[PDB]
Amino acid sequence: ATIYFSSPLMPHNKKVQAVAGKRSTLLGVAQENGVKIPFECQDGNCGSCLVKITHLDGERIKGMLLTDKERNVLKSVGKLPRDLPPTYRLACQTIVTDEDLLVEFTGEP
Amino acid sequence: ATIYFSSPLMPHNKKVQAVAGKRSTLLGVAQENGVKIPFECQDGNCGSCLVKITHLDGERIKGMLLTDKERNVLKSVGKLPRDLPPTYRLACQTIVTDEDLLVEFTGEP
Ligand code: FES
Ligand code: FES
Ligand SMILES: [Mg+2]
Ligand SMILES: [Mg+2]
Repeated sequence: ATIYFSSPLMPHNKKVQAVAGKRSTLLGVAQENGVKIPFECQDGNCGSCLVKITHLDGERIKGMLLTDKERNVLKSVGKLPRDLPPTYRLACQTIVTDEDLLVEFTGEP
Repeated sequence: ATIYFSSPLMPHNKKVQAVAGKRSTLLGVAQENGVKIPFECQDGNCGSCLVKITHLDGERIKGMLLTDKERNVLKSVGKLPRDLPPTYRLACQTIVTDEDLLVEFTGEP
């Protein structure tokens, strides 16, 4: 999958080729490619990795992808929701698939 | 350049690899890859090819890209305007460069 990372904190977007099937996350791939957001956490509760995801190409994975915790974090920042509109996720919880994506970090802590 | 075409009239987006430097347009590349919008014109006045363009990667070409005619067509549909926000263009007037793009047709005649 090809992922384009964007952030108010990045002067340029970063285009990354990611191998699906190795249990990678959007945040892990970003850091692995030198896209190191300033704040993160180990329990998926901080919300700092919030991203707006735009579908570019490939199959979307039809399935319940949000744990109760991620849903509660998204609700607490006002972002709880075959056409594919932009969707909000915690990047540290978002599993990389074969889908090509535009991934926009919000930049707030 | 990689271009992702999207339209309310397309069930799936279409990812295209385009060679820059051969005086290609977004509409020409789309048709060349089987993305044939239903309506078009030869004088760039019909407005049917209106697209919303999102920057994905690569250098943006800094230069006056809009003729008076395209500006007037864009104004007539309410779409006249190193950070790169989404911009509206006539796809038949938009020259392909090395920039990777998401290109969304509006779908209206
Ligand atoms: S890095 Fe803390 S919620 Fe994702
Ligand atoms: S195809 Fe008519 S203005 Fe572009
Ligand atoms: Mg940026
Ligand atoms: Mg579509």
